[PDB]
Amino acid sequence: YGMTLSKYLDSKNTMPVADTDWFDEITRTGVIQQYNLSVSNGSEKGSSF
Amino acid sequence: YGMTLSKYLDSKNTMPVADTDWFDEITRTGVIQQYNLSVSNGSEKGSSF
Repeated sequence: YGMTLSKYLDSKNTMPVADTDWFDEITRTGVIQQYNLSVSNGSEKGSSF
Repeated sequence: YGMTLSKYLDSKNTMPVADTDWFDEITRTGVIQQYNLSVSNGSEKGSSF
């Protein structure tokens, strides 16, 4: 019918009761960056990159 | 006038008497080697080495 929860998980009240969503807590919006420069040259006698 | 040397430096004869030339003993004829190849190219548009 009904359900009550204590406010602290220990007698000495060092640890409050939560409704923590742990996966939300350990995840985040990631950020990716990427840059690349490339340059090349072609002679009859050689080539370089 | 004259001078005699024992044959071992210790009573128990574990260490013979020598006339060691120590600098000759720790030195040697050294050997040096050296090789180098290099290559280069020149275009109106670039250059490489």
